[PDB]
Order: sequence, then C-alpha cells, then structure tokens
Amino acid sequence: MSSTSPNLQKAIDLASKAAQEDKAGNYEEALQLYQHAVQYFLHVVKYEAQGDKAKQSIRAKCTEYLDRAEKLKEYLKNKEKKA
Amino acid sequence: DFDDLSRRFEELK
Repeated sequence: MSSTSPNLQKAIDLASKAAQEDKAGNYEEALQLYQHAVQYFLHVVKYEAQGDKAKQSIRAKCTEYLDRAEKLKEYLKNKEKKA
Repeated sequence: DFDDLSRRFEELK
C-alpha cells in the first residue's frame, strides 16, 4: 500500500472538519472548510501524480463537497436576507 | 478534465 501526499492529507482533514462542522450546524464555518478542501483536492488532482482510480475518487469527493458548499452558500444568503 | 469543477470552485468565491 502507498503514500498520501501532504496536500492531499490537508484536503481530507479539512473535509473531515467541514463534515463535522456541517452536522453541528455551524454552516458558515462548514462552508469555508468545504471550499478549502475543494481547493486542495483540485490542486492535488491536477498537479500531483496519481492513478486513474485515485483521480476518479478525488473527482467524486470534489463534486460532493462543492454541491454541499454551494447549498450552504445559498442558505447563508437567505439567512442574511432576513436582516 | 476538471474544468467544470474548477469553474464551480472559482465562482464559489
């Protein structure tokens, strides 16, 4: 078995904390964590070397985190429209 | 090809 790059480890940690913060209802913190996770996942997949299977899993996680993140942006826009 | 994700990530700022 093989090595997880430090940038890719950053991506997973951030995502992990995003998920935690998401479920806790701290949506503003969650959103930032998701966004930065995606930033690292994109960097890794583009400029670090990995197999097809690795790229395919990163693409998958990228999709999920941007989905949720965008949904949180829209939520926060409407929470803010209140005032 | 990761353009769509890159496009969506950039917009998300």
